[PDB]
Amino acid sequence: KIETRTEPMVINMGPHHPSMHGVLRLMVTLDGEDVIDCEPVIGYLHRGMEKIAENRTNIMFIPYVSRWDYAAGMFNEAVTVNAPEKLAGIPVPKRASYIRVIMLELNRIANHLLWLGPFLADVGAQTPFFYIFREREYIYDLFEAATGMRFINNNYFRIGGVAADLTYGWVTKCRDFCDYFLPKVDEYERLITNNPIFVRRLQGVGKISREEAINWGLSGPMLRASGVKWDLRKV
Amino acid sequence: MQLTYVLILAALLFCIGIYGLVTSRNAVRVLMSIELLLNAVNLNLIGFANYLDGQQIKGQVFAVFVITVAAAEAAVGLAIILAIYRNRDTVDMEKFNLLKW
Amino acid sequence: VFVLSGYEYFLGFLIICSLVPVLALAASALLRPGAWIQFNVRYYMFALVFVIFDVETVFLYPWAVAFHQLGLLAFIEALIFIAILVVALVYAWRKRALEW
Amino acid sequence: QITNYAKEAVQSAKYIGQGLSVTFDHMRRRPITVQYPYEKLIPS
Amino acid sequence: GVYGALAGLYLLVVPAIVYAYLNARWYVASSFERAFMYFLVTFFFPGLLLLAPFINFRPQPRSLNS
Amino acid sequence: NAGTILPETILIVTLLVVLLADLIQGRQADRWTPYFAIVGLGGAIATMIPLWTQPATISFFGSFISDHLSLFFRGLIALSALGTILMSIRYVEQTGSSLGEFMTILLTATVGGMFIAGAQELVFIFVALETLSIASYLLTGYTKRDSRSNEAALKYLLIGAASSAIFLYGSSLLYGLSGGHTQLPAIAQALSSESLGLVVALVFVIAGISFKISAVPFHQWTPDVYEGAPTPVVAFLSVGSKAAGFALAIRFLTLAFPSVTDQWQLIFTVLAILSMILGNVVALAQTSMKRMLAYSSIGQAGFVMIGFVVGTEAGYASMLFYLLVYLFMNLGAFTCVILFSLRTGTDQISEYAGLYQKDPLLTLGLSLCLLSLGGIPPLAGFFGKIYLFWAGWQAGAYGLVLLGLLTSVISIYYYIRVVKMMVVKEPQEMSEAVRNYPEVSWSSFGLRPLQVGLVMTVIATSLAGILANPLFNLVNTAVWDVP
Amino acid sequence: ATLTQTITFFALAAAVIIAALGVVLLDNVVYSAFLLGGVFLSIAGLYILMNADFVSAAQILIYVGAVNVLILFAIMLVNKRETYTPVPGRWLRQGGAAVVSLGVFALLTKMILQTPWQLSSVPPTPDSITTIGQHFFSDFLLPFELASVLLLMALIGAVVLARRELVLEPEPILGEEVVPPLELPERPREP
Amino acid sequence: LWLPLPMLMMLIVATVGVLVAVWLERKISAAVQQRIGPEYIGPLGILAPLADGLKLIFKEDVLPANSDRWLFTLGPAVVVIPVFLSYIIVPFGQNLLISNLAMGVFLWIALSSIAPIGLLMAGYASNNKYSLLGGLRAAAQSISYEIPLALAVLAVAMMSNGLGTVEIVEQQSQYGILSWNVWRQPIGFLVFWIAALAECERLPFDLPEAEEELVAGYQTEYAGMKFALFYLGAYVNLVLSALLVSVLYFGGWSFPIPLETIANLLGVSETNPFLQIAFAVLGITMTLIKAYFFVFLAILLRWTVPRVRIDQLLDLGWKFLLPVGLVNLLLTAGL
Repeated sequence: KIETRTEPMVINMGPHHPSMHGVLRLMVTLDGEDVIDCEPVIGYLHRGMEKIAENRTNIMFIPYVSRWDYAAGMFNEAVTVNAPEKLAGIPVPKRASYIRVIMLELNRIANHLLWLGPFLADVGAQTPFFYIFREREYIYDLFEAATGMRFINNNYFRIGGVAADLTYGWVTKCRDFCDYFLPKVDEYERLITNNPIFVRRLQGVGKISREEAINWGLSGPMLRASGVKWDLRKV
Repeated sequence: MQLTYVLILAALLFCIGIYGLVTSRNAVRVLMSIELLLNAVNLNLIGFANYLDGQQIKGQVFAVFVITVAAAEAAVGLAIILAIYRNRDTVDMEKFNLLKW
Repeated sequence: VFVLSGYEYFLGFLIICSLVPVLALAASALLRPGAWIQFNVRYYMFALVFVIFDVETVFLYPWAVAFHQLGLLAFIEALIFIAILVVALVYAWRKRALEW
Repeated sequence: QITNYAKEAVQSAKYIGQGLSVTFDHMRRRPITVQYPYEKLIPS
Repeated sequence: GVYGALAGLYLLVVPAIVYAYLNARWYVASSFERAFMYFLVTFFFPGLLLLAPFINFRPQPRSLNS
Repeated sequence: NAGTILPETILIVTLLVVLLADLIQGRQADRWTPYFAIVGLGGAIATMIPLWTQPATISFFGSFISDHLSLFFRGLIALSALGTILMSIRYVEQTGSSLGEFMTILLTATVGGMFIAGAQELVFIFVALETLSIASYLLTGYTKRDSRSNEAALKYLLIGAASSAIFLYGSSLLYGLSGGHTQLPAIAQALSSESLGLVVALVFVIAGISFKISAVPFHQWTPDVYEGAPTPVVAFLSVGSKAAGFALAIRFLTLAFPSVTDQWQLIFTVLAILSMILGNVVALAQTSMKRMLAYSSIGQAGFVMIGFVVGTEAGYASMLFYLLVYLFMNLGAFTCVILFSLRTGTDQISEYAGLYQKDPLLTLGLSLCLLSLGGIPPLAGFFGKIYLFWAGWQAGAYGLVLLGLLTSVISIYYYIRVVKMMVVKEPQEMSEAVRNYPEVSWSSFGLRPLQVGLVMTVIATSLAGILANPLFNLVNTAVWDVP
Repeated sequence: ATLTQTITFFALAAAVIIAALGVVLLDNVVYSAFLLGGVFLSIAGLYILMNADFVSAAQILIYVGAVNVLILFAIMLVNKRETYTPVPGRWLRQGGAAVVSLGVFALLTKMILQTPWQLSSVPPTPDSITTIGQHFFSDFLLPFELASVLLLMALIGAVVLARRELVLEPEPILGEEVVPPLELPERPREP
Repeated sequence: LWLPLPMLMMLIVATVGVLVAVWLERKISAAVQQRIGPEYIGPLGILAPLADGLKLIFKEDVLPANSDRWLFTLGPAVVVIPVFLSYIIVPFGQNLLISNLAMGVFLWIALSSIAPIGLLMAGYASNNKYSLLGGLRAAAQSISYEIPLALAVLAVAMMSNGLGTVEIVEQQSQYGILSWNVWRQPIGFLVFWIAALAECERLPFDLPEAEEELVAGYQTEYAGMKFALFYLGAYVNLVLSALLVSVLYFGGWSFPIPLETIANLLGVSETNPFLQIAFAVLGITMTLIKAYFFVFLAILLRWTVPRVRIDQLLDLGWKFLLPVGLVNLLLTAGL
C-alpha cells in the first residue's frame, strides 16, 4: 500500500514507454513539481552490433547497418561502405556520387518527418500526427521504387558507388513530391512559431549554452541550435 | 415513520458521534465524529420542521446554516491537523499531551 | 403526509440504476475465465476553495429562484454576499493558494 | 474587471473559430486509405 | 407506445431504405450530403441496429476482363 | 431599520480595507494598516453614543435588538480588540507572520461577539457564536510552527466544535418544544410547563454558553489554550470571548427560560462555587505567567457569577460593572507580559526576578494590574468586588459571598508572588536581565502603540474605582432592559 | 402506498446507523472516510422523506461533494504507514466513554417519548425553495450576511495555517533577543 | 421488474444513446484524419459499439496483487450511478416526462458532485503510485469545473422563475427560435459548455498518457467489466451534458411549424410516409436532433484545441470560468 511521505518521490518512467523512439527507462525523482535527479537506464536494445561486425564481410554487413538509425535507413549504409572505399582508394563514379546525395537528402527529409510526428504530439497538437505520416509514405514509395524496401533494409549503397540506377518515372516523381512538400514545411513552422501556447512550452525549456554544448560532445541540430554552425557536409 | 422515530434516530446518531469524539485515536477520525453530531442536530431540526410549523419552515432554513457552519468548521478543522502533521509527523491524539499541567 | 410530487419514480429509478452495475458485474461473473506520494499541500488547497464556493452556490439558489418576486432591496442585500466572497476569490489567487 | 473578461477572451475565442473551420474542412476531403483485403497495393 | 403500427415505421421499413442509401452514396457524396448522412444514422440507430447482421457491404467480385 | 447594526458595519468595512491593503501592498502596508483598525474600532464605539439615547429598537424583523445592555457588551468586545491591536502590532510582526492576515481574523471574531450581545433568534445566536468560535481556533494556532500552538489549536477545536454541537442540540429542542418560533421572546410565551424536555433544553445550551466563560467543569481548554496561543490572542480570549459569553448568558436565560428559573440559578451556583475554588487553588502551583493568568480568568469568571445567580437589579448590574473593570486589568496584565516577552524570551515567573531597576514602567505597570485583580484598595478591582458582595448580600446568598472572600485571599498569594519577584529581589538574585535587558528604547516598530496601550490602562486601573460614579450610572442604566 | 414510506424510512435509518458505526469503530480510516458519504447520502434520503427537497439537494452538494472530498484529500495527505498500534496506551478509558454515550442516549429517549409535541395536521412545503428564499431576505437576513463574513474568514485562516512556507523559511527578521521564524517568542523552558 | 413503461423506455434511450456516441467518435475522428473508420463489422461500423463492449464482459476482470477489494469493485459503481440517475431530469418530448421534480437542474449538479469520490476510491484502491498521482489529479479536475457550471444554471434559473426542467423549456416555447436562452445568455452558455466539456470529454483528461506525467492515468490497473464502466460510462455523461445544453439554453422539444420544402433535413415530397415518421418520432424525440449536434461538436472540438496541461487546466476553471460565471449572474440580474 502507498504512503504519503515528505521525501522526494522517485518515479520510474518504465521501459514499456508508449512512444515512437524506443525503450528508455528514466528513474526520475520529483520534489513536488521540479525534478532533481534523473538517470537513464539504456541498453535495452543492445543486440551486439560491434561483435557481429568482426565476423562479417562488408557485403554481408550492409543489411545489418540500417538498424542503428532505423528512422533514417541509408544514412548508416553510407558510413559502412565509406569505411573501405575511403581506405582502399576505390574511386566512386560521379553519377553514383550525385545519386547518393539524392538518397541521403531524401532520408534527412524522412528523418525529420519521424521526429516531428511524436514531437508535436508531445507538446500539444495531436491531429497533425496523422497528416505527417501521410507525407512520409511519399518518401517510402520513392525508396520502394529504386530500392527494394521502404525505409530500412535496402542494400543500395556499395563500395564502388551505388547498387543500381533509378527507375524511369522517378525524377519527375520527386518533382511532384519535392515541389508539393515544400509548401508544407512552411505549414509546420506556423504551428509552433504562432499560437502563443506552444512557445509557452518551449521558451527556455531545456536550455544549454554554446561552450557546454561543445564540451558535452554534441552534433547536429542539438549543436546548431546552440549557435555553433558546425555542419559536417561543409566541414 | 412519525416525529418520534426521527428523534430517536437523531438521539442515537448523536451518541455514536460522542463515542467517536472521545475514543478515537486518529486525529482525523475525531473530525468525522464531530460531523455526526452536526447531522444529528440537522435530523432533529428538519423533523421538527415537517410536523411542527409546516407552513412556514423555520427549521429547514435553520437546517441550511448548520451545513454551512460545519463545512466551514471542517475546512478550518483540517487546516489545523495539516499544520500539526508538518511539525509532528504523526496524527495521534495520545501524542498531543505535552501541555499537561 | 408526503406532499412532494414527482418522487414516486425516484425510488424505483434509484434501485434499477443500482441494478445496472451489480447485475452486469454478476453477468460478467458467469462468462469470464519506494512507494511514496509526496506530501504536497495542493490537493487540500484546491479542495478548501471548493467548500467555500460550493456553499456560496447553495446560498444563491433560493435567491436565483425567488428573485423576480422579491425586488431590488433583496438584490442590494444579495450583492453584499457576492461582493464579499469575491474578496475571498482575489485572496486565493494573490496568496498563491490555487497555483498548482 | 468587468471591462476585461469579455475582451481578454476573444483573443482565443476566435482562434478556435479559425481552427474549427480548418479541421471541419478536412472532412470534405477524400479519405486516403488503402483497405487491405479489398484494395491491395501493387508492389514496385 | 404503439403496438405494431407506428413502431414498424421507425424500426424496420425506413431503416431498410437508409441502408440502400448508405451503400450507394457514401464515398461519392458531396460535402453537404455527408453531414445529413450522419444524422439519419444517429436517429434511426435502434432501427439500424436490428438489421445489422443481415446486410453486408463487402464489394462485389470483379470480372477480370484483362 | 438597519441603523442599529451601524457599529458592526463600520467594522465590516474596516475588515475589508485592512485585508485589501494586504493583497495590494503586501507587508509594506503594516506600517499604516494597524492604525486604520483603531479608528474603525474607535469609530464603532463613537457611534453608539448616538445610539445610547435611542429608545432600544428591535431591528431586522425581530432578529436583532439594540437595547441598553446590547450597547454595553458591544462596547467591551470592540474595546478588547482595540486593546489587542495595540499589543499585536509588534508581536506577530516579530514572528514573521503577515500582519494584515492576523487582524482580518481578529476583526471577525470582534464582529462575531458584537452580534451575540444583541441577537434575539436561535439561528443568529448560533452563527454569531460560530464566527467568534471559528476565528478563535485560527488565532490560537496562528503561529503554525511552534509545537505548542499546534497542540493548543487542536485542544480548542475538539472541545469548541464539540460544545457547539451540544449547544445546537439545545437550540434544536427549544425550537421543538415551542411550536416553531425561533425567536427568543416568542419562545417564552409558548413553553411554561417546566417538563423534562425544557430541562434537557436548558442544560444543553449552558454547556455552550458556559464554555466561552470557562466555568470549571467546562474550563479544561483554558489553561492549555492560553499557554499555546500567541499572547495578544490570549488577551482577547480572556476579556472579549468572556464578555461575549457573559452577554449570551443574560440574553438567553432571561429571555428563553424565565419559567424555569430556580434551576439555572442553581446550575450556575455550582459553576460559581467550584470555579472560585479550582481557579484559585490551582493557580498557586503554576510557573508560567500565561498559565497563571489562565487559572485566574477561570476564577475571575467565578466572581462574576455571584452577581448572576442572585437575580436582582443590583445583581446583574454588579456583573456588568465587574466586566467593565476586568477589561482594565487583563489588558494591562497581558500588555506587560507581551512587553516582557518581546524584550527577552521565556516570559515566565522566576524570570521576572530582578526587575524594578531596568524597566520600571513595566514593573509599576504589571503591579497595579496584578494587585487590582486580587482586589486590594484603592484600585479598580477592590471597588468591583465590593459591589459584587453588596449585591450578593442584598438578596440571600450568604455563602456565595463568603466563598468569594476566602478565595479572594488565596488570589492574593499568586498575584503577590509576581510582585514579590519583581520589586523585592535584590540585584544579586536576577536570572535573566543580568545586564541582559535590551536597554529599553520605545522607538522601534509598534512599541509606541504598546506604551500607550499600557499607560492608558494603568491610569484606567488605578482611577476607575475613585472615579466609579460615572461608570456606576452607565451600568445601572443598562439593566432596566433585563426582565 | 404508505407502507412503502415506512419501509424506506427504516431502510434509510439503518443505512445511517450502520454507517455511523462504521465511521467510528472501523479499523482503517480510509474505509471509515468513504462510509462517511454513506451517512451523508442516507441522511439526504431522509430529507426527501421529510418533505425537504432543497435541503437534501444542498446536502449531497456540500456534505458528500465538498466536505467528504475535503476529508479524503486530507487523509491521502497523511498516511505515513506508521500506526505503531499502542492500543493499551495507559488505561481502559474507552469503556468510560461508552457509559456517557450510552448515558446520553438513554437520557434523550426518556425525553423524546414522554414530551407532548403539538404536531399539526396541515399539508407542509408549498414549494419550499420559494418560502425558504423569502426567509433569507426578510427574517434570516443578518445570519445570511454573517455567513458571508464567516466564510471569508474561514478562507483567510485555513490558507495561512496550511500553506507552505516557501517565501522565507530561514528569516531572522530582527532582534532584541532571539525569536525563531513563525513562532511565538516565549521560548520553551522548564523551571 | 421495471413495470413502469416510461422508466424502461428511458433506459433504452440512455443505452442506445451511448452506442451512438461511441460510433460517432470512431467515424468523426476518422473523418478528420482522412481514413475510413471501423469498417468490416456491421455494415459500416454500426456494431463497433456493441462488439467493443461485449468483449469487455468476456475477459478475466482480475485484481492487482496487493489492493483493496471492496473499493476496487465499488470504484466504478460510484462514477456511473449518479450520471445514470440524473437522466430522470431530461424531458425529451412534449408528451413525455418521466418525473416532474420541483427541482432537477439543482439535483443534477448535486448528483454530479459524487463523481470525484468515485475517482478517489478507484485511484486509491488500485494501489500503485501512478494511480494515486492520477486519482488525486482526476479528482482535482471535477472540483474546479463545478462552480462555473453551477453558476451557468443559476443565470438560466433566474430567467425561468424555477428549477423544474419542464418550466425552463416551457419559457422558450412561445417564440420558437426567438426565445431560446442562447440569444439572451450568450456568455453563460460558453461557461456551461466549456465546463461541461472539462468534466467528461477527452481533450482535458490525463487518460492518454502521451505526456507521461503519470503512467496511464487512474484507470491503469482496471480491466474487463470494471473498465467498461469507466469507458462506456464516460459517454453516458457526454450525452447527458449535451442533452442539458439542448434543454437549458437551446429549447428542448421547441421548433416552429414543419410545413416546408424538401430542404428540412428530410426526403423530397411533402406528404410521404417517410416524413410522417420523421415528424412523429420528432413529435416524440425532438431533443436528440439537437443533443447529437453537441456530441458532434464535442468530438470535433477534441481535434481542434491542443492538449492543455493540468497546470493550465486549473488556471482556466478557477481563474477564468468562475469570475466570468459571477459577472454573468449579475448581468443576468439588473445591476
